[PDB]
Amino acid sequence: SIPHLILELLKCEPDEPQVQAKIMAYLQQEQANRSKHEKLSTFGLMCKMADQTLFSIVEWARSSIFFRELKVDDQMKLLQNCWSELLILDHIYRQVVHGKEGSIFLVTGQQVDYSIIASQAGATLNNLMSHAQELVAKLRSLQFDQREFVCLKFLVLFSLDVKNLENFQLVEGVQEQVNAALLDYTMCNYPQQTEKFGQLLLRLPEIRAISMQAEEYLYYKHLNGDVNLLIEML
Amino acid sequence: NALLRYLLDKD
Ligand SMILES: C=C(c1ccccc1)[C@@]12CC[C@@H](O)[C@@H]1CC(CCCCCC)=C2c1ccccc1
Repeated sequence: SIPHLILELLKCEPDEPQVQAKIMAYLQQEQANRSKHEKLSTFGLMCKMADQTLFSIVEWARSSIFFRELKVDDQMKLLQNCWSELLILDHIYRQVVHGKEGSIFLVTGQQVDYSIIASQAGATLNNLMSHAQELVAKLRSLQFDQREFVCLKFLVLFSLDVKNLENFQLVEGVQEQVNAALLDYTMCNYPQQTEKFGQLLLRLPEIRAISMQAEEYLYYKHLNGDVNLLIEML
Repeated sequence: NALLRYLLDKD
């Protein structure tokens, strides 16, 4: 059985083939317009890929239950607090679902060998990708499913760390009801995994940590001249 | 963040 609240969250999920196809196409034209001597570095393509993912994340939030009831200023504060966390959570879940070991699956539908990416990503991003892979492995061993994924999406979006909100009560309420729905859902559907609910919640600080460090690295890369919506959110 | 406001307000 599925709590009705979780069904309402599921109804807000985007059309994933369409989201990925749109991003794939954008990046294809990008490289096509570029002449022989001005192709995008691999880090550069990842920045544009992340940029375009953020557009789809904003569109998802905008139309989502509860979020669409916030005034725009509250909506902006929430997204500014969690945009990198939603990026990384989406990345992690993509590896959980489609991930083979030794490769990374991108929002474009491309599968890339890890040895290729690790050669170019540099020590810091390799470290953060490695931590993310550790979460992938843990979530895979717990049978992390789509109902739990959308719960964590809304728990990341409706964060209690965001202050100066006009309607903090709504954010507090969504946090509490989604938590209660996830606690109930994991019991009913995975009764033998006592640790599942706790193991899911403990990933959120870890994703937060990875995401905040990811932001700090990218802000450094921007200040260093190595990098749109991505810059605005930074 | 004018861009984020626009993405939330646009029709
Ligand atoms: C936050 C990222 C990033 C943004 C700008 C530049 C580089 C990375 C991501 C998150 C998912 C993809 O959008 C991005 C691609 C990716 C993995 C491959 C990076 C290869 C660099 C040459 C990201 C990622 C995933 C986990 C932990 C940190 C970053």
